[PDB]
Amino acid sequence: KLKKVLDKLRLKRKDISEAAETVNKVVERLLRRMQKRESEFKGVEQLNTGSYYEHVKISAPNQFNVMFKLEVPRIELQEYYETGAFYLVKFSHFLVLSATKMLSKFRKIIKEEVKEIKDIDVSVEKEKPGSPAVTLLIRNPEEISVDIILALESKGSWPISTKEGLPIQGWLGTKVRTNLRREPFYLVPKNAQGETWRLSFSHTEKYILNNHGIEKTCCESSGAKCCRKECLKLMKYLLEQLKKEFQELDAFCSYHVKTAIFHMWTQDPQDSQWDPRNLSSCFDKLLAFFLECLRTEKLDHYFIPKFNLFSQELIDRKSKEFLSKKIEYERNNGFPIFDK
Amino acid sequence: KLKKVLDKLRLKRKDISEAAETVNKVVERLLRRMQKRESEFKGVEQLNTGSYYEHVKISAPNQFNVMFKLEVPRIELQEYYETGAFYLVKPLSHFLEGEVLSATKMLSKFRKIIKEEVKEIKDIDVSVEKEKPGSPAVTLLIRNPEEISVDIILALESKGSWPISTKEGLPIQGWLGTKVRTNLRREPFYLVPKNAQGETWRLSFSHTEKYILNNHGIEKTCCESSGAKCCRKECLKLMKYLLEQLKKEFQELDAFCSYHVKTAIFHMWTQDPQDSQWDPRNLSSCFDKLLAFFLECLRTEKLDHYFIPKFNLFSQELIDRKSKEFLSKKIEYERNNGFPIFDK
DNA sequence: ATCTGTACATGTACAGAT
DNA sequence: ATCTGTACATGTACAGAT
DNA sequence: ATCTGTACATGTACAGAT
DNA sequence: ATCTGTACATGTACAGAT
Ligand SMILES: Nc1nc2c(ncn2[C@@H]2O[C@H](COP(=O)(O)OP(=O)(O)OP(=O)(O)O)[C@@H](O)[C@H]2OP(=O)(O)OC[C@H]2O[C@@H](n3cnc4c(N)ncnc43)[C@H](O)[C@@H]2O)c(=O)[nH]1
Ligand SMILES: Nc1nc2c(ncn2[C@@H]2O[C@H](COP(=O)(O)OP(=O)(O)OP(=O)(O)O)[C@@H](O)[C@H]2OP(=O)(O)OC[C@H]2O[C@@H](n3cnc4c(N)ncnc43)[C@H](O)[C@@H]2O)c(=O)[nH]1
Ligand SMILES: [Mn+2]
Ligand SMILES: [Mn+2]
Ligand SMILES: [Zn+2]
Ligand SMILES: [Zn+2]
Repeated sequence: KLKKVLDKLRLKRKDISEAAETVNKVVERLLRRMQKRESEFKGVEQLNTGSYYEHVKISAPNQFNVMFKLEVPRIELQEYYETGAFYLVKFSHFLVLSATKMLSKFRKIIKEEVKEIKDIDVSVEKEKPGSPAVTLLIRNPEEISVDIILALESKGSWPISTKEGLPIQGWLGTKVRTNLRREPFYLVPKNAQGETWRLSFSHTEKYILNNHGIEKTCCESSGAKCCRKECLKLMKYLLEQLKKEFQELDAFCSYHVKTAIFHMWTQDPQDSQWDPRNLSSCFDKLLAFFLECLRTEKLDHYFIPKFNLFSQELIDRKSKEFLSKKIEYERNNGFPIFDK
Repeated sequence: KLKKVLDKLRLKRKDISEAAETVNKVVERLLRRMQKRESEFKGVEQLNTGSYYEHVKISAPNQFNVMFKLEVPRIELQEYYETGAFYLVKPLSHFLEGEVLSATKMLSKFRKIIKEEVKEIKDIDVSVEKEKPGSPAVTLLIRNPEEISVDIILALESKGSWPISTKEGLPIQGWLGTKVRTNLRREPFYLVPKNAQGETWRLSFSHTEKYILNNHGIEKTCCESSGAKCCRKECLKLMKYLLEQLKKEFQELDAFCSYHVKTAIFHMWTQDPQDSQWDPRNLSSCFDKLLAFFLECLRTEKLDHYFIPKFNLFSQELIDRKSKEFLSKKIEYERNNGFPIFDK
């Protein structure tokens, strides 16, 4: 049933190999150019993030997220109008440290370097306003897009917006939380305007995805398999499928599904609440949770509790009612959309 | 019953504070002296180990273990006659016998230095205990107002893969897991100057044992503020106390030490990995099953090093059958007569 | 003026004290 | 149940070195 | 400051056992 | 149909060399 769906979604070893080899070529070349050229980004380091590197990528290895992170000295942040997630930055050519001005130069560089690649078919997608990414389109023989995300790395204690965030205490525990919060935090040039950066915990999300159990042995070779990741895949696929069919759902993205499942994993911390034999119940309880988020217009950022991704501002009630009717439908008709 | 015993064993905060303040003073002073620009041990670093820093020290804060670890570059190791635990090693250049780095020569110089430095401390009453042959420690006796001993253990740090003797060691896969194991085995390993002759060093995983003690659960929340308390450490304390009590009364038990009880409990924690097999409401069963395990080790003359499987701490060399029979009858007795020795 | 090994500043888990 | 001392990990300030 | 080598976790593909 | 065991593939951390 849903086992058969996960079979469909499962990536092919062959395709992983071919995608990776090409992506790594282009990324390595870009990374060397930021260093080898005596550029503004000299110290930059590679941090692979998102679904491919979390092993929750579905259908195809056709989308990759890579952070080019740059350790900067001390930087006083100032919260930008109480959102919790957006800040200005303060204290070489990009002055306040402007996101746009810095992203632009980052982009100019990438575009130059891509233009001198004749070993593989790779263009740079037109820029999306207030996206932090520079997006590459590889044609390979098949379509693969890579988001290259500039990131400022800060070693200070995390912002206060995140104090009550990351509520993993009853699940992954207090030591894990304290350790995670000793890791640096990241700022990416996603604008809200043009000088605003945004907090990133892609590194933390990646740790969580690969260390998701209350038992240390969850999903290891001498432990028991859970169905936590499988539920994430199924949920993402339901959203992808709906999204490709209904333009009404443009406001929604997979980060919403990811955020909600982090909350469900917190609410139901036991590995035995995610037994593979109960995949149907688990997926269903996840759907029930997501619908409650829509109904109540409430889905708090997992790291920044005061930041509501389902506020009226970001997403219209109509959009939410629309998605609810569509989820309710698929749920009460045996998920016919999984058959396209 | 055993709850009341653990109450007795529990350290006083007041005593911890007074012990710690003095110990830290002496250790800091020693550590700074080793940094002397002309010291063979320049770049030595401090690593606190053993029961006090594992929170399984019982009765009093009267014994502390500290490693002074020194990173050395590449060093070929040669296993010393298939023991698994002992090896030869290959400015620092003044303790070398041809290719070989001498334990005793290096320990001696380490000791000469410590003794000098302690003799210039008039702040507090501290002497250096007579040397015990084939101990890696330089042992300080602080009189404070009360008796506290500190073992300062010289250690060579290597960052290479651990020795093969340890490949099948540390069988935590069903308990703490494969990631924890892989990570732990990326940590450096240590060599201390315990001889078996005079140039032989011995493997140390005191750092690893410390991690395990403080991260002892299958659940990440074991013993945390939003988790469930187990009785794993409490069992360790009770077992150590049974041995300490017997040891101080019967000279026949000189061959035995607390490392034996620690090693056995690591095995029990592996055999019974679930936190629910160490529920506080089952402290009696848990302690008893640990005793039953230890008795089987004695009767069959077998207690494998947890990190070095081929190294039997209860071989018929090292420990006489007599010693083992003697300890067995004593444990069996205490067990079947309500632990009267807990009342002394 | 610039760089740095040492010490301090900060934060929290663990466990004893209350 | 709440409060508090120690240990330990990480970040940063700076007198002494360069 | 950069690269390779090693080890093993997380995957997938497929056959034989259940 | 599902589980187990092996092979084959990629990602990632860290050490030692350069
Ligand atoms: N990562 C991330 N995404 C979002 C955040 N808020 C909103 N989003 C949007 O959700 C999707 C997620 O795409 P993805 O990151 O590739 O997702 P996964 O890899 O987990 O899963 P899969 O690829 O669906 O299988 C996307 O539409 C996001 O839109 P934008 O915000 O425009 O992101 C574009 C681009 O920028 C990256 N990015 C945005 N914000 C980021 C932060 N804070 N850190 C790191 N990268 C970030 C994004 O990865 C994408 O490449 C959100 O907070 N985080
Ligand atoms: N640590 C350790 N000890 C031993 C090993 N084999 C045998 N032993 C002997 O067991 C006891 C343990 O004393 P401890 O280290 O203080 O124990 P705890 O702190 O866990 O418990 P508590 O203090 O009883 O509450 C001791 O008699 C050991 O005797 P020796 O082997 O002669 O050493 C005495 C001295 O040397 C230290 N030491 C020995 N080997 C060491 C290694 N490999 N690393 C670090 N220190 C080592 C010992 O700590 C003590 O100070 C064994 O493998 N490990
Ligand atoms: Mn992605
Ligand atoms: Mn000790
Ligand atoms: Zn799992
Ligand atoms: Zn516990």
